[PDB]
Amino acid sequence: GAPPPGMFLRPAHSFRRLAGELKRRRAQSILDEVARAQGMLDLFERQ
Amino acid sequence: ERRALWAEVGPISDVGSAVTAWIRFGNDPVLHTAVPTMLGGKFRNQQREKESLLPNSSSPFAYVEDYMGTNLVFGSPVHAKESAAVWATYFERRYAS
Amino acid sequence: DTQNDKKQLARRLGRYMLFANRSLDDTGFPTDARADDYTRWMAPPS
Amino acid sequence: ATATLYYATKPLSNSLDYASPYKYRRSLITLCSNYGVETAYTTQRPLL
Amino acid sequence: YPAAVRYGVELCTVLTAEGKFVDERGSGLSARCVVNGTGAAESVVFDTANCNGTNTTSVEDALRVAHGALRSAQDRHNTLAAFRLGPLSKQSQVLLFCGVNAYEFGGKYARTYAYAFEKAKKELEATAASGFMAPSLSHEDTERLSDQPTTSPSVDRFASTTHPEQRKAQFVPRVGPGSTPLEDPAADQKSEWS
Amino acid sequence: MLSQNVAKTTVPSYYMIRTNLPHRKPQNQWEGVYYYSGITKRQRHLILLHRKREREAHMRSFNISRASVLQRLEQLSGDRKQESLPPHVRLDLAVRLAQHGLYQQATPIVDELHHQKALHAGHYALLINALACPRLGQRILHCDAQCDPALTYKLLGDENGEERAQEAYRWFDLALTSLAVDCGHFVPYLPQGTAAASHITNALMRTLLTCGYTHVAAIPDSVYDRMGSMGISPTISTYELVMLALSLQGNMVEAESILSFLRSHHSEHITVESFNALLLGHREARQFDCCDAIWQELVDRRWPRASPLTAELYLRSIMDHANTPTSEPLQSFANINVVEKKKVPLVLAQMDELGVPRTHLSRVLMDEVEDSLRKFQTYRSRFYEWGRAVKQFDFIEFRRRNGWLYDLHLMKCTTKQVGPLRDFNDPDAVQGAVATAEIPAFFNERPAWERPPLEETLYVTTNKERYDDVRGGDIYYDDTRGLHDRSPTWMNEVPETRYDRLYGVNHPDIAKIGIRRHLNVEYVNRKEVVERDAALMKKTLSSGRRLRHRVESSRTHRNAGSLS
Amino acid sequence: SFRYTNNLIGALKHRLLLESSYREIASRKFIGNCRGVEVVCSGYGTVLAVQLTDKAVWESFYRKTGSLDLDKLAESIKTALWDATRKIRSAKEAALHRSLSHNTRMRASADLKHWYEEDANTLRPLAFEALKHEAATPWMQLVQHGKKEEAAALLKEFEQKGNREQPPLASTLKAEDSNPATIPIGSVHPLFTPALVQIEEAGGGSVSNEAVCRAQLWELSRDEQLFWERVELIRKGQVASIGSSHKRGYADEAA
Amino acid sequence: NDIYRHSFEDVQACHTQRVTERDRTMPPYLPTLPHFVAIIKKDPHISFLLHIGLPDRNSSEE
Amino acid sequence: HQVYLKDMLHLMRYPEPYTHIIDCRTSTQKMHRWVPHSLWLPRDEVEYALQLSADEFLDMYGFRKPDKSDDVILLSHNGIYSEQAGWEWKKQFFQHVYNYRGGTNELFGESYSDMNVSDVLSPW
Amino acid sequence: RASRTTAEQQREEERAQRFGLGRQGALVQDGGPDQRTLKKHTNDERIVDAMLFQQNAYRKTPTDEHWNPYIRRSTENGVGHLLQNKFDIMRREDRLSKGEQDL
Repeated sequence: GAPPPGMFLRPAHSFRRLAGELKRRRAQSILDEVARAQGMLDLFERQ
Repeated sequence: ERRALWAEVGPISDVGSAVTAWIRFGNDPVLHTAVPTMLGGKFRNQQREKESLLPNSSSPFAYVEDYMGTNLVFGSPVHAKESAAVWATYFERRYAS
Repeated sequence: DTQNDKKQLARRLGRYMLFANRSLDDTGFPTDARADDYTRWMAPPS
Repeated sequence: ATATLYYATKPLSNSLDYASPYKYRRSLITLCSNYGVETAYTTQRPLL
Repeated sequence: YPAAVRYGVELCTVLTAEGKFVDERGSGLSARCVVNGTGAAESVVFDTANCNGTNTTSVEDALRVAHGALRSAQDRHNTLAAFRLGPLSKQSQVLLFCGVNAYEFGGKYARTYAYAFEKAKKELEATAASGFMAPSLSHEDTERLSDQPTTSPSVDRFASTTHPEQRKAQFVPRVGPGSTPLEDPAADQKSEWS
Repeated sequence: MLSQNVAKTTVPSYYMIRTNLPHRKPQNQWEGVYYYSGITKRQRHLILLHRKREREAHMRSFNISRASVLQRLEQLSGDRKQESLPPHVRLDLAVRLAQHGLYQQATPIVDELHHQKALHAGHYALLINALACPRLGQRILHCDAQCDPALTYKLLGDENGEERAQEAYRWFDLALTSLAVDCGHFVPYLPQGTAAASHITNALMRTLLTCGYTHVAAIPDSVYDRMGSMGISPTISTYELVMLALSLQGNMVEAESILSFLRSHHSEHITVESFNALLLGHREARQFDCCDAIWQELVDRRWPRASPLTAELYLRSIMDHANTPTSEPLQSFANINVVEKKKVPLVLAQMDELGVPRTHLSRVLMDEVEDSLRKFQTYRSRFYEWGRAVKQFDFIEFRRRNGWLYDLHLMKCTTKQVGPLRDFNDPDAVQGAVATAEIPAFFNERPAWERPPLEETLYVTTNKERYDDVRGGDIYYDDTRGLHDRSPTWMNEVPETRYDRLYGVNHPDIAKIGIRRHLNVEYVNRKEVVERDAALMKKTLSSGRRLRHRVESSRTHRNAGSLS
Repeated sequence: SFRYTNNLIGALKHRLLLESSYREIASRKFIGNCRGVEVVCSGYGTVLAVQLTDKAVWESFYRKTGSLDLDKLAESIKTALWDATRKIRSAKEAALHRSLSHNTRMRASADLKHWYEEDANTLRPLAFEALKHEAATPWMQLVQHGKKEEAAALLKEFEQKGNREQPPLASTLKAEDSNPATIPIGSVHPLFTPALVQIEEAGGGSVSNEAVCRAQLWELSRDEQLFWERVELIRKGQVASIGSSHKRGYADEAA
Repeated sequence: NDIYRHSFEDVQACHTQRVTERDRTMPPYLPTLPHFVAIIKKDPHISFLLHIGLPDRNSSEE
Repeated sequence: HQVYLKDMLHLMRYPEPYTHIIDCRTSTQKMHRWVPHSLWLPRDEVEYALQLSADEFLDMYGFRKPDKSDDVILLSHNGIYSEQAGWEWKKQFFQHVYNYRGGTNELFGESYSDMNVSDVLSPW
Repeated sequence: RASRTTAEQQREEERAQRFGLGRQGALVQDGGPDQRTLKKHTNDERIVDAMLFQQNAYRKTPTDEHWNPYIRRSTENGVGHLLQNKFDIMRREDRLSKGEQDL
């Protein structure tokens, strides 16, 4: 992505960055699923 | 100056002395090798169930690199080129200015 | 009665120091401060 | 590393471009960035 | 870091583990135990249910059984602690080992630590020699001037050696209670009493 | 040089001849004679060094005797071997070990003796008494506790006090079992009734004193109650141990009660050690008037005979008293409580009337006492000579070389006068001074909220005399400058700096002229970061709303519009 | 001046004494007893033996023809164990107390908190750590307590040649290792062990002058160069902004 | 903080003030629930009541 | 308060983290060596330097500004400029400020002087 | 992240207004950088720091002046320097719990 103001991008294929990106992939899948699940609750709750 | 001179090797030289060191840090051969590891909340412990680029090992010591994300020792060839490039650029700018 | 039983062991412990009248500060340890000071710090709201 | 930089940056030598001030600067900076990288390696080595 | 280590220690101290043992010699005598992080036993219980009505088990064998149960319990507790405190302690190891240069025992300050270390040892020795009453901090106790270290408070750092008005700490001359001289105390004003 | 060295005489003139102004100060009646009580740096150092060496001597002795006992143990364990030593040898070994505080090694020996029924009545009392470590007690008393008897109990408690306590209780029960065996009319109360039982109980108490606070507190509570319950009759040393316990706790009411009961019923049996107990106690509770009352009483009844320990406790209590401060209200002139030390040469005199040898007093206490003496005691000899002017002025010279002239009479010139207070009852009435006194400035000084904040630190003040002739008004003024004061021309008076082109600029960008931005390769400027994030929290309030689209309410269903 | 070195020496005196204490308590027996029942623990709190002293006396207390209580018996075992453990804890705290009362530098900072910040829970030996220290081989125990000499020795002899009453550590830890003089710097402050291990010699327990001087000399080199870089820039800034390399003196350099 | 990093010389600077055990490190006693649970279970009377004093937790209903 | 040569050598071999040794030498022309672990604030700048914020000071001198609790040892050729600088550091209120007199001359065996002042007074 | 940073910066500005921290007017004034003015009962950076200076100037430890007996047993800062052996500490605990005075 685009860095926070005072920061610099670590290299790709660096352990710290690989871990970080992994963390982001997982977190964002979770947030997506949750969003949709709450949507479904809305759908059968007849919002 | 006379007392010091140069060092060829770091604090822990060989796999033997590493085993000794590792025990001394308060680690137990059976128990502290048997605790599962976490990769981002996943519990990576399921083995070869997933494909990612990251060394497969229990010890956090396997994942150590510099603060700059660089490893010029024991890094994968990609990591090694990437990191020598990082430092090359940095020093190029330094000695330029 | 019988040597080193429950009751004897209990009476060896002495008087029980009440947790109410204990003066413990923020770190959970008894205070450095003078009793009059500590008392004032912990006094009820008004 | 130091001796490499020493010999290479010695007065007129094959590792410096005397053609133009720009080319000169580039040759020198290339050698210094080289030295620098060897130094960083040397820094990480004992610990890593 | 040291806060987190402490946290681990207190948590394990307070938590509880449980263990079982059944007699190998054939009476169905079995014991259960519940055990703190202290090694102490919160509970010990024998179960006569499994074993037959004949009984006839000597006190010795009940003791052996309870022994075994306390064992398995303390072991369960040790293993659980290894798993509770394990990951954080391993990463702690990387922090301290490779992150030395953040600390006061790393780099240029390592040499100071080692120095302090040796002094402490040597100092312990003399305390043991002096009857476990420590020598003076001020090193007023010493035979030779060569002996008092450069680190001692005895060493006189004042603008002037001779001139009294130049011997203050702050801009004017502070006084102790009762308008007694503070700055440079006279021999009898310093009292070491109980 | 020294700024308290100040003209006491006026410029020589005929005004000294033609006027009745006095040429010297009148003598100050309440200023004491200056005399010499005080020691050198060198002397204090000599005392400390010497003291340290005696400490070492004692610690050396203890190490030798301990090493000896331990060698006797290893020798009796290994060399005697298969052949069993007679019981008395083992028993002696156990006792000697426990006395040096190795209880751990004495435990198995004692166990094995009790199992063979080699111990009888007094032997148990012997062991239990040995658990109080009084060869270790000696060492602690001399080195660590600095010869104070109360501290020695407290510190002894820190040597494995809990385990020694537990052992003492255990051996005590062992003992009661053995006694009941040995007694086998009074069959029912035969074990408790026997003197041996009382002896043993005392041993138990005498040891528990030496363990921690907890156990000391347990003597007058549980042990004594259990002794009453059990049916064991006490001896005078039982009561004195209970008093010593109560008094280490600082419980004076109860200690004194026990002594009262004794006085009333058992008086002929009272030893000195109850007075010792009470003295130690009152000193702990820091009640020094009681500490005094009990000593004076003990001098009146001259029996029981005071012991060097008694005299030591009383004297210590006096030094303690003398070194306590009062609160700030009483601290303005001096430290009052020093007067207590002046009791000392009276107490010493009593110690001679009583036959208490003054040379059994700890080295420590005798240093403090000798000091106390050199403050207030002097002989009729010295007294005839102590006012000579040579000695008074020599004392002044000493004070001058240490730069403290402030208090001395001859040597101080007061300058500042304190004006009168106006009345709104009249501006007209002209006040005039009936009398004049020199009194410290802290009586009336401008109230702290009226005067500028910390004056000593932020202002350099000097009181000085005008050189020019002053027609009227005061001949002294206060020259006060600020600590931070500088020439208004300062910037010219100093070499040029790289700062100068910032002249008269309220918010310079020091980031720009600074060297860090060239030195660093990356160079994050901390002030652009925060700008960027405030710029980002501006965008959260820049939200517009998109137009929503209402549908038509119906009672029976919901209407579904679709994009068309 | 020298606040840091002095406070440090104080703190390390404290550490050495707590460590020496740990090594005393670790190899040692503690006996709890309740009614005829002797529970025997190591310093690590691990139950070694459960015995009945004087079967003659105590056996009929539990009955036996009578059937066993197992309730009375359980309570007395429990109680005995508790007693033993409480002895251990008290020993630890005792060590702490002796240390605090004799250590004058720590007394200098006036802290009631010194007395409560380490207590039985906190000090070593820790009970939940018993296993890894006790179950260990003699070699492993040697290296754990930082004796590299005897561990190497034992290792070479290992290669070339290829209810009991005693705490398992009384083998490896003997009397002489209670001397705070002997304690290696790696072992002194366990919290930091992995960092303090690098100050230490490769084979010997004692600190290596060479390693520590190497470490210092490296940083000194770096920091020297930094110093001159900054001096260079500050000077160039001076000359730039002032316009010349000259400066005025001070008003007092006329005389 | 894994993907992005601070300027190199900012951490160079940061390693100029070392972490010191005594002052510059947070104290080993922070408020934490087990710290207090430990403190109030460390009292001799309550430790006695827990282990020995009360009738056994597994044995009986009381 | 003074700091003697002994203290100086000791602090060379055994540095303290929060003790700062600050070089006050004014002219770059006269300074050829580096007192170990020192930092450079020339005397001429001090009055300004000490009134910068932590950040600004970092930007101008390239090292962290000592906190007011920390030990500050001052350094010069003779010990004169270090003294004057000391007065500056003391006037902003810095609690431990030590001047090492005889400083760089004693350390390195150089004979230089911060100011040219002579003992002789010109006849009145 | 922006929220954290903004709140940080705002706390610093507030603290600056409370104690009057920060330089006054222009740093490069003719009469020196130093120049400052104090108004009656008003906090200022200079006053804060002079105040601390007074407290600990060359002070090595809080126990520095305890060579002096009358300073040593002052109870003003608390009782903590007067508790030396465990015994005494426990005694204090006990007596305090019973609701009596500390010795």
